[PDB]
Amino acid sequence: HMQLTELSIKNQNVFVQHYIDGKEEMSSFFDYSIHHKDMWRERLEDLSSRFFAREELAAYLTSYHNKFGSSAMQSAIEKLKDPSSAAVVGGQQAGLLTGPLYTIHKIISIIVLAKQQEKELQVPVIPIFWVAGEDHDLDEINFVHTSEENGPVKKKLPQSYWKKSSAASTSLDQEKCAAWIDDVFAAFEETDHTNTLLDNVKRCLRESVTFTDFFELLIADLFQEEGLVLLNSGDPGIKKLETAMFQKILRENDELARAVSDQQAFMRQAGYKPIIESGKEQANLFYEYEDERFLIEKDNGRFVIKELDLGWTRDELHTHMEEHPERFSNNVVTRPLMQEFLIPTLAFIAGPGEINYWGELKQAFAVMGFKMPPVMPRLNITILERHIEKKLAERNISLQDAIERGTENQRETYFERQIPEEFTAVMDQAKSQIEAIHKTVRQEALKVDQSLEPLLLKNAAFIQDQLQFLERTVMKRIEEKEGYVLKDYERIQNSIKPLLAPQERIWNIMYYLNRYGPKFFTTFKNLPFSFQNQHQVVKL
Amino acid sequence: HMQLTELSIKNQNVFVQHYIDGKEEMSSFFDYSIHHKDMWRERLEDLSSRFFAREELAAYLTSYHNKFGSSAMQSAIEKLKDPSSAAVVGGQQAGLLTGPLYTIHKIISIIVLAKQQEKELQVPVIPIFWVAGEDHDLDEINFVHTSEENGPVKKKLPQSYWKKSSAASTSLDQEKCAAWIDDVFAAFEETDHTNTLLDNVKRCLRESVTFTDFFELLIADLFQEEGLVLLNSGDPGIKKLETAMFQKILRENDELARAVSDQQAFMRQAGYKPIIESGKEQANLFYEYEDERFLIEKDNGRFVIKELDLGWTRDELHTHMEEHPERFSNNVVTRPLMQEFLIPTLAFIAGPGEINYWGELKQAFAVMGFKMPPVMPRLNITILERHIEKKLAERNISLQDAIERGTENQRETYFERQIPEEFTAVMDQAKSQIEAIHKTVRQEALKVDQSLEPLLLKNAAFIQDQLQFLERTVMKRIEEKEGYVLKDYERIQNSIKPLLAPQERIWNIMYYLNRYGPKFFTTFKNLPFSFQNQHQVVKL
Ligand SMILES: Nc1ncnc2c1ncn2[C@@H]1O[C@H](COP(=O)(O)OP(=O)(O)O)[C@@H](O)[C@H]1O
Ligand SMILES: Nc1ncnc2c1ncn2[C@@H]1O[C@H](COP(=O)(O)OP(=O)(O)O)[C@@H](O)[C@H]1O
Repeated sequence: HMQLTELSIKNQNVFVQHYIDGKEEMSSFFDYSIHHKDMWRERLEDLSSRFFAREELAAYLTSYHNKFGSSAMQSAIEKLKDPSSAAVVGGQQAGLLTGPLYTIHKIISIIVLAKQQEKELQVPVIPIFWVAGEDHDLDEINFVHTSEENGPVKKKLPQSYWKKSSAASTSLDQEKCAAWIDDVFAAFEETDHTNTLLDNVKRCLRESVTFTDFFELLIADLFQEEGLVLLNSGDPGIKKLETAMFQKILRENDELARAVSDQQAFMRQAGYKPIIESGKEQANLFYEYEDERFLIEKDNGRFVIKELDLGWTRDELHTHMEEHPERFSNNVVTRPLMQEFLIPTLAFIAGPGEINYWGELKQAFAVMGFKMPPVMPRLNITILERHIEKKLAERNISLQDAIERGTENQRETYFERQIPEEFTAVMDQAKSQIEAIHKTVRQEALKVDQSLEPLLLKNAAFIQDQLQFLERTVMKRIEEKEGYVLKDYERIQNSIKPLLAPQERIWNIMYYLNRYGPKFFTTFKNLPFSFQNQHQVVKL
Repeated sequence: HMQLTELSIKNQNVFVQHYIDGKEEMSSFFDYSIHHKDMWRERLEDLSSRFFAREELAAYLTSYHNKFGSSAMQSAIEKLKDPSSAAVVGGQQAGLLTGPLYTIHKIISIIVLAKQQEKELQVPVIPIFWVAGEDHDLDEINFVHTSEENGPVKKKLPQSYWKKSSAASTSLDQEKCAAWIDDVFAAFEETDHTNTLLDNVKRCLRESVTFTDFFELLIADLFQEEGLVLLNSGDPGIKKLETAMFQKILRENDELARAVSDQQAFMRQAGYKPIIESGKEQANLFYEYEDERFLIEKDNGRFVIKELDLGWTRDELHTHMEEHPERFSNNVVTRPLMQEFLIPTLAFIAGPGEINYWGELKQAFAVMGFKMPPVMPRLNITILERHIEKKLAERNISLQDAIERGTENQRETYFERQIPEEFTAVMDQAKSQIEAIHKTVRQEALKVDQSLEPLLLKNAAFIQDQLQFLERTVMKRIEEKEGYVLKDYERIQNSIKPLLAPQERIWNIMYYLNRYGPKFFTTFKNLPFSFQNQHQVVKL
């Protein structure tokens, strides 16, 4: 049976660790403390004073979700009409094949938190996944890692984009994407699960047009049972509902840019590293023209797009937003403000990057007139396959050590212990003694002609090169002799900390579905995860 | 002034040395002793019982020599009609430009001996040079040595021969031979003598048709004053006079071949090395057909030419000799017998090869019914140029040592004395100590994997190669540093014992005429040489 364990592992980002630890200084960066049990009721009471267009949102969502044919999704959306309901929201880009595992872990986080709070608070709490379909960074979503001879390599979908178009409006080349899927799967070991899985994934592709369509369909197959609601930020249909918040962003635009710059300075001053790159020429909105996305920038009280020589006064842009809301979209700064406008948010589920940059946005929320919602760290998970757990034990490596720093230093220690002790010492001594002997010869030779010196020093270096080559040869032979053990260090790392990054950032769910099957995933989803800020280890 | 000195130098051929020393056993190999003063009168008395066709020979020679326009040659030939006269004879091949210096030394020997005996005996004694014009070995005569960067090199006349024709009947390509002469002279330093000499040599060429014509003309220019008589064995004109001796060779042919084979065995048995290659199938005559020369061989009492499918009975060949004597010619074995038939010979002047092979012919002479004439060693000469004598002194080499063995061993000793003593010892020690150190490393490496051994032994040998290359480099630098001295050892050898052979075998008179002029040659000819069997050194 599958087992859940925990480990206490520090985040390498000191801001995120301080947040997780509940430092007093975090009230300068966040509006709700996740460290007191009664915060959730307080959050609900704060939400009861806000106005949402719940019927309109629910009708849009209902209409959007008719493509999935899921009574569970529809029953979730129906709960949004109850004025006491709220949602747990988190989001990701629309990675091909669902992208990195942290996308799955995030969705699990949303669903688990929403269920736990529905039970504790006794109001409906809906799990919403925010598909970042407005985003035009297709290089972030157009590949998965595959495992090759030297380790993980990006396998990119072979399709180029002329237009800088959003994920939600970029079409997939059906034939190229099907071939790519075959190429990803061809790297796996074939199992009893392979054909059915590959058929299901290809079915989802042929029912898609865009990157977001395909992502949604896979996610619905995986989670519709749990009643997960999908909100695609790049769907033209949602834009009408966003009009007044685009207009609010416009009206408070100068105050917003000030709020970002001041918070970022404060963060830098407190000892931390802001990551949002958005100066005071930025309106923090994008405009779509001819299927492409352009930055809106500021020029002495006006709004401009420099690449298209377009501009607007504030009043002209306000009217333009009313008439054509579908042309507008948010950036990193404004997306969270739009989320909070649209959705009655009990909690936002955040990864470590998002925790850092949400701390940059505290004053931004205030400029828009509402609190930052509570920010709950998503679950951080490592899947420990049984053959990897066996190898950790065989190589005398502690699980926590592997998760924190991989296996490279351990491997290097093992290899060195295979070099006989007396080799190193005699090799060191030989280099030095041979050079001393050679020097005595050069001393005699030089009495013939001082102009020999360069040639004599070349000769000495050539001999030392031979000795180095000898040493390199003996090391290569040890590498060969010990190759089966040494490869096990590499296998452990490849699984747990590929490229010295966390498993959940590098790998993807398809490997695991292919190897372990649907019953694995069902069990995995339903494990008793908890939000105590501990690293979760799922032992297969 | 030019000075004559002597040195006592042993011949490397023990037979020739024993002859020169007057060993008792030499009466098995020769008919007259050159070691008793009264032999010359005895020889004259033996000749007074022989019949020669002196008027016929003198008329032929007179007619032949009209091309030279020399009253001195003609006055010499006139002496042959005196029934008391005799000749000193010696011979050589018709080398281009007069061939090796020993050709000049031989002619000097003939002229000096003839003059000395004319004075002592008070009968006319004529100097005759036997031009070996019948010989078809053009590769022996179609070049001279020239001095190039690595020492003496043969410079061959660029002309090929289809026909295996005699020197006396082979035409020179006028244009190719003039070019070749220019190329030989171009290697000399130009002097005040050059143009006149080159003009004289080219004049002789344009007055020649054949190899023998050119040789004779040069020799006449050099010696006609002394009344040297030229007998060209390959002139058709002389053949009629030879008829009866061709016929005698025929009649006694079986006895001749037996005489050669028995003497050769005896010589081998006495401890010496016969050099004539002529078995019992050999008639020891050649036949000329269509300008080419063919061996006459024997086949069960008949005479055959195998290559032309021609044969004769003895009686048929006898008649053929009478009708066509011009078609016949002698080989190494029969030439001396023909010489003795034709010319009343007081003495034969011989080089060291000829002394050896004349010893093979003692019984051959007897089969023909006459004694072998006295064999006088020709003068062996070294010309010592003043700059070479200076260099011998500077390099601490004794003249005799240089003449006996060149300068190579001395040069090698000088060079070694320039290698510091402590270099050799430290280089030797280093090779050994480095290999001992490297071995200790290989001993440690091999504990990893025994299959490394070849690679480890390769590594060790590569290092030892570096040390050898170091040593070779230091030696090359010493060679450069000492290059002016070392080159002087080489210069001395190049002059005195080029290619470790005697000067007189390798070099040629033109270099000396070009450098030193006609006055040099006049003086050289007239030096007081003596026949005491000592090496003659002519100091310029
Ligand atoms: N695509 C993948 N996603 C996640 N983990 C992987 C993937 N491929 C391999 N692994 C893990 O990494 C380990 C080492 O993989 P690898 O070196 O490719 O091959 P193997 O272990 O089969 O020789 C695997 O045993 C597995 O646990
Ligand atoms: N063609 C030659 N015949 C005879 N002796 C020669 C000839 N050429 C050179 N020599 C002799 O050999 C010596 C060495 O000659 P070589 O090395 O050619 O040139 P050099 O001495 O002029 O540098 C000369 O100095 C001379 O005494």
